[PDB]
Amino acid sequence: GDRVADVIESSIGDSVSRALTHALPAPTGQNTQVSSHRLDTGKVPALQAA
Amino acid sequence: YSDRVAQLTIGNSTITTQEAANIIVGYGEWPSYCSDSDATAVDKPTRPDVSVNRFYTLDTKLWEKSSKGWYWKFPDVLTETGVFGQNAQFHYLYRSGFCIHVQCNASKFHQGALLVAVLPEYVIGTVAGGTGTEDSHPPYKQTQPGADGFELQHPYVLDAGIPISQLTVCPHQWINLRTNNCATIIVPYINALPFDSALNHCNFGLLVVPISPLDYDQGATPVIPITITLAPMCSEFAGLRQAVTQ
Repeated sequence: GDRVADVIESSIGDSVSRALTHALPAPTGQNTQVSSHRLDTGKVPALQAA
Repeated sequence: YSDRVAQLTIGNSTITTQEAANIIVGYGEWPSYCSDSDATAVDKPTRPDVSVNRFYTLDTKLWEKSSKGWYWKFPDVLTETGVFGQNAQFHYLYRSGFCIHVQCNASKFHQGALLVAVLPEYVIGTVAGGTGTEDSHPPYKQTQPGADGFELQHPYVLDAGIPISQLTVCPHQWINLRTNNCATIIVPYINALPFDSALNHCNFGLLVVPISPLDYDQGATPVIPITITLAPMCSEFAGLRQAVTQ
């Protein structure tokens, strides 16, 4: 139609830099919550891929 | 109700006494576990409770008519004793207060007065070569005597330049043979840190020293022993590792 669609939708000229992360306040060092034992399958924090 | 008759039950230990003075609460402050706001280590500490929180009989000195007095350094006294010392070895961090029950009894025809005192951070100095021109330092067996304790070089000076003439500042209790036969001191964990090594650092020092000499006629008992008993309160251990000693 009028005008062409690939111009209407087109994101050309998008001004604002899309933020993947926002800043949080850290006046103090992070506090530590209490923890207990955990013997489960699937939940595995230690294993990671560098 | 009475003031001199007391009983101290901790864990599976129990001390009775019929001729005592009132109990001293150290610095007017009962021993307590470490808050989550004072602590800094993130480890979940072990609080073994009964097994380690109990009375220990570690030494018995013979109060002779001419003795200079002795001392012990805490908590190096228990490090090889019981299941308390086991936790203090396998761990890096330690925290506890104590319940010291020094005890010494004689007849009514004996006389003399002991001075039980708990002096925090009791650092020991040396006779500087007799003249003062030698920066020598005490051996391990003098700063950390442990079980048997150590006899004072000189009692007037407290082997540190400080006078015994004013030792009754820090929590003390007299054992005067004509009135009491035992002293009891309850101290909290006295340190600028929430935890410490227990092997390297010694929170305080027990100073058992006579000021008025023991005396007696030609009676039927010349062997008058002083016996030291203590009990860890609110014990905490953190930073687990292998068994390490002195």
